[PDB]
Amino acid sequence: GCTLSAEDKAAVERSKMIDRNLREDGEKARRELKLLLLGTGESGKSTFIKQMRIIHGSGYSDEDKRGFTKLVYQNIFTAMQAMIRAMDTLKIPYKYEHNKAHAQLVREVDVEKVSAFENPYVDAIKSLWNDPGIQECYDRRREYQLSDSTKYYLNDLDRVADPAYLPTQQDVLRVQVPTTGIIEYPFDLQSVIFRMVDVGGLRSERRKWIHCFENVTSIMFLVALSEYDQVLVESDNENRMEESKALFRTIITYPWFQNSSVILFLNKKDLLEEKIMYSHLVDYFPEYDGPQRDAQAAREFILKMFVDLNPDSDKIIYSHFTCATDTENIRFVFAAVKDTILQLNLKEYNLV
Amino acid sequence: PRGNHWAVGHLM
Amino acid sequence: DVQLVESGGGLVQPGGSRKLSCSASGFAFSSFGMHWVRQAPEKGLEWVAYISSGSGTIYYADTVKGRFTISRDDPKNTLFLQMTSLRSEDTAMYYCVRSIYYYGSSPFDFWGQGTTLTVSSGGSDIVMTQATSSVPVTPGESVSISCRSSKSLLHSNGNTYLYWFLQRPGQSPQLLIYRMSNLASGVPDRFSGSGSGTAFTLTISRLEAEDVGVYYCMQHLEYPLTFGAGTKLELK
Amino acid sequence: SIAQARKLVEQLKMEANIDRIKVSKAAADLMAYCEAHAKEDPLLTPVPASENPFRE
Amino acid sequence: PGILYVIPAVYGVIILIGLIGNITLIKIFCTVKSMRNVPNLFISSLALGDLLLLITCAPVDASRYLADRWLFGRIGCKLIPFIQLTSVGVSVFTLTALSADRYKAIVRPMDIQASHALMKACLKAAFIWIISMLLAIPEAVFSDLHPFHEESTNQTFISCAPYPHSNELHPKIHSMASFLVFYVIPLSIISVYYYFIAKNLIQSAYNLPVEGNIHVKKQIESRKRLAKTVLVFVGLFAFCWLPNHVIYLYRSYHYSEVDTSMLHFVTSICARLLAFTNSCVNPFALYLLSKSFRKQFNTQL
Amino acid sequence: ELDQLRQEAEQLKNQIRDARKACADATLSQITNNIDPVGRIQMRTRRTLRGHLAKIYAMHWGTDSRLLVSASQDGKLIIWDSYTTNKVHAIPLRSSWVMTCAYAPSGNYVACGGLDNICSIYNLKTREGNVRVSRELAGHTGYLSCCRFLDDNQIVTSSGDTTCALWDIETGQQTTTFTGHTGDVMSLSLAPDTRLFVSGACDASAKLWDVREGMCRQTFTGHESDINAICFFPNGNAFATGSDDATCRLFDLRADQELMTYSHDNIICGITSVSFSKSGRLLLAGYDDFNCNVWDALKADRAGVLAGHDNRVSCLGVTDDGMAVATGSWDSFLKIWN
Repeated sequence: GCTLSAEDKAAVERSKMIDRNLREDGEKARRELKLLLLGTGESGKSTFIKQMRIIHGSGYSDEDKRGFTKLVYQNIFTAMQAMIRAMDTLKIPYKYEHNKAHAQLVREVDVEKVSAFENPYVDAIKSLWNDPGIQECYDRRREYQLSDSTKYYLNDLDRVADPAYLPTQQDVLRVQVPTTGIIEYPFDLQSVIFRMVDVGGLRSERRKWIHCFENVTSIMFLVALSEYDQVLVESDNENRMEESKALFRTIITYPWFQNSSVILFLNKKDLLEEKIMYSHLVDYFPEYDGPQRDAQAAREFILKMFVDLNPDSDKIIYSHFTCATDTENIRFVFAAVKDTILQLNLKEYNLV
Repeated sequence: PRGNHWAVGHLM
Repeated sequence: DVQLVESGGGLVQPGGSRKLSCSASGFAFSSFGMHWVRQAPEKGLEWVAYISSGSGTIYYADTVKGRFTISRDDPKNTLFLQMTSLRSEDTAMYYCVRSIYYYGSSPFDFWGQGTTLTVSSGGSDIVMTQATSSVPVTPGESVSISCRSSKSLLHSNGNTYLYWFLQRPGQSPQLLIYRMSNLASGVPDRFSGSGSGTAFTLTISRLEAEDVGVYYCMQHLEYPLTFGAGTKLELK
Repeated sequence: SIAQARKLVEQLKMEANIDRIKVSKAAADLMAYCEAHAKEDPLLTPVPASENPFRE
Repeated sequence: PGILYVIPAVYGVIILIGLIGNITLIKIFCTVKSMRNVPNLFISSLALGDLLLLITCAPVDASRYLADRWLFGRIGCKLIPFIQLTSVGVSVFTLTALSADRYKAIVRPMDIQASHALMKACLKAAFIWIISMLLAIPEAVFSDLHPFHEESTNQTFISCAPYPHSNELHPKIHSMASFLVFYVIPLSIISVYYYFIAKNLIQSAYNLPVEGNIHVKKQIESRKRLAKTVLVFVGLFAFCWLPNHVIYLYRSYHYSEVDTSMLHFVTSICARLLAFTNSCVNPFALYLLSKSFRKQFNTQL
Repeated sequence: ELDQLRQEAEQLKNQIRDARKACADATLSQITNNIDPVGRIQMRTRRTLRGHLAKIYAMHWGTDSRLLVSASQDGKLIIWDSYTTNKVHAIPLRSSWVMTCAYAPSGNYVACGGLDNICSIYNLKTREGNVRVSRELAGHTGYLSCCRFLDDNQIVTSSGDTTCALWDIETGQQTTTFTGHTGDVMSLSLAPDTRLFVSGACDASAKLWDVREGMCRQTFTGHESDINAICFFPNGNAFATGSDDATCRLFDLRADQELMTYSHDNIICGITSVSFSKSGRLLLAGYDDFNCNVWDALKADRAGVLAGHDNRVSCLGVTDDGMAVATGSWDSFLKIWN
């Protein structure tokens, strides 16, 4: 900088140090692989993420559980109020007259305005649970929208009702809570660090923020296998699995993710093993032609329905059956990412 | 052909 | 807040060697370039050395080039000045001075307390001259100090690299104006500066007792950084 | 849904009483503003290279 | 002269096909402007080397089978081997570079970017050229016109040879060293890398992380095909480069003697043709492996 | 009664449309028919700012008209000297998902926000040398799509939660909320006097909001797809919008009607950003066709192109004196044109 002054040269020296720092940050950044977890109804419940966290070894201190107390009580009320509206929908009268008044009291309860379980409500909810009609409507979960864990909570109303009540780890796990915004989970395996970007709680036009993740390694999906019979009340008789299939097709058809792998996780493997015995998949999906009492055949049919949606026929759709007690979900994500990278390399070296 | 350049030459 | 506290001065036998060090606190030391400046016992002050941010650049004064060495431990937040072959012109007060250079910054903004060093017994550059050494003024009257330069301090980019400092009796120097017009942060709006290419003037309206002291102009257009003789303001 | 529709109708009824000038007047104002500040606009009428801060 | 006419007629056909292929690969790298990257760099360097080999080395051979005298002259006789041997070196060594680059991508798909890759990869291509240039230098220094005595026609003809008769160990040492440097060493490295590539590519096919094996049948087949093609790439290069080296080594051991016989004539023609075939099996085989590269190739054509 | 309400709303909409129709004497293109065309606009990259390693989503020029800030998805906010291409500062963001960027009119402060739903204010002129976060403003439930400083202590932010908020930076609390809009709000623009602003939303409506009262004065609904960009005319009595439908629309504030549409049969992509020239004669729009266009805003005929970029032009900003035009893009380079 012969024409430069003494201070101009010092400014150029600062811009060179800044460039060095930017390059070092970029080197550090590319060693991280971005995985985009898409938010479905199974992901909206957000219990699987908690349980998978327990597997990594992260736990809850007492402070965290005091965090979830209020959410536990809020869940009892939410489930109960939904069950009442389901009764009104299904035209099932209560076996006991006193239950009608208890139902009304339950209806007027405001869900967010509740921080402490109240003594009149503890008895109202208990007596409502004791109603045989209520047990019958609980038997018919699949026709309406209900928490998966209503039975466990309503069975143990006494311990929750105690003024001194600390939620157990199990109570913490099953508090279905919606999420405010992008939550990122960093995990490191075999010298490779990944970031799982959960976008489930965004709740805003996806057309206006989807291109942010245009360049990612994989778009992970999570769908439940026990969803074939469930029809939600808010939809007018729409199957939830057909809703998850439409979402899967819509996402994978996105031009932003044309270079991104698709990983699919099928969840609630145990719940299907019990559900298949009393519920026939053929009734909800006419194509199914199998033993009609086999969970293995139903799983393969469901996975076939999902994989058939691929609009390329050249791109792999990795798959796994996860039981909520799986300890191989991280290894599968690594092996699917390693094979994504292998195929990308083969494409760039003109071998494939 | 008195001389044949092919019989003795380089590697290629 | 921001504190630079140097250490290492004392009584040194002539021909020996001494190492000075300023410890920095309360600021991003690694992103600041450093200077050592020194003041004779009764004379003005002269620039000694300059180490850059990231240590990529080092400049020494003609007088000490080759007998002095400047170094910075950026992780430990310290600045060292090795001195060898101590001559009797090395009796002075050594002040650590931080400076940062980007578009719009103020160099020489914070000076250290200084260490005393005692040892028992202007070619091809810019000389900056102030033709006055004693102006006693009563409070409440405008005072204009003047300072002249060998060549134009106005660079082609549009900046005139003249800095005005102040030295209160018993206190370290402190920056009043940088690049001929801008006021440093925390100085009263009473001080103003206005100069042509070679001639510069600092005006203190509504003089107050705190303003009394020795004022030094300085240039930064080229190294070596040449100060002035200093103009002293006293009470009447 | 009573409150939302009340808010909507109240807001629309308030938006209606805005005083509006004819489009000719606003066209004239926009054109006249463009004429008034034409000289000061470098991108419309480029500046000689000695005065240009970029690539002096 | 029908047999003599056949030698250029076949030689020229093969040269034409090879020139067409290599030139098309050179075109693809510059024209797309996005095809420029670490893998494509080591393919262009190889095609450049193959262009030099085909353009220079072969016509001189056709001249040697069609002309009783050396047309180039002394300076030309010092220039020609320096290009022939350099081109041989670049080609044979960039092939090894490609084989290690592919191994790194396929077997260890971690940190492929490796910071300043494009720079390091460009540097490696230039570094191969320096070694090739040093070997060609002694060949050029000793490459002079020397007299050879046929024992059949009993005629002393003077021809461009790569070393003087005076020395009877220099011929043998030079020929054996050339064999190891341009055949055994590069082939041994290519075999170690491609064997590992094929082993892993097959291991991956049956270890694919998909629950439904049917949905991926095609993919598995493709992987099982890639392994076989890489093993075929190791075999072709061996085959073509074995006779060329064998004939050269044999002639260099019996250097004083000049053997003119039908066996030697035909074996020489076949060996040099096999050697020239490698420059054309290099790009054309990749052309067969990829459909996207096939689309790019046809567009440039 | 919901029936009476919906009928009343329809009747009021009918009255509004009749009022707008009555106050339409002539089109803007009819009045500016006898005006001299701008002519071809030829502009060249005088600088190219490199350093961002991901897509650049937002840029904001400074009032000095020499410094500019830019935001990128690699998690970096970079202040640059335009004249010398020098990097004055580089700020690491906590959330890499940033969609908006703003520079304080004084010059002391920058603001950034994104998919984390927080607007972060950093101080540039602080006395320890480093740039540190002054305050994190967290009240919105949707992503932050835009933020624009009103003073050193007041910032107005738009969110994908359908609401715009005016905050007090010192206290940390939003003093005013504008809630009329139904779709996500994508862009915000402040009037020259900083007493009114306009917001454009996903419901194709743009609303003029009074900053002091907190209500909506006017609503305009000429577009048929999401409005992704909005900008005031220099006078302050007009503004322009850019939509996913290829058209740019100019809307008056006193006539309360759309004035012109800037469209080309070939142009079918979305408009990422829009901005004016200092005189208000040129309207510069950035497109997803990888190139920026320059329209004569009074004859609505295209006059120039800016074709340097090879990906979507994400941000376009002109200087306060009009000396230059910076354009950012998804290819991670900024370019200054003049």
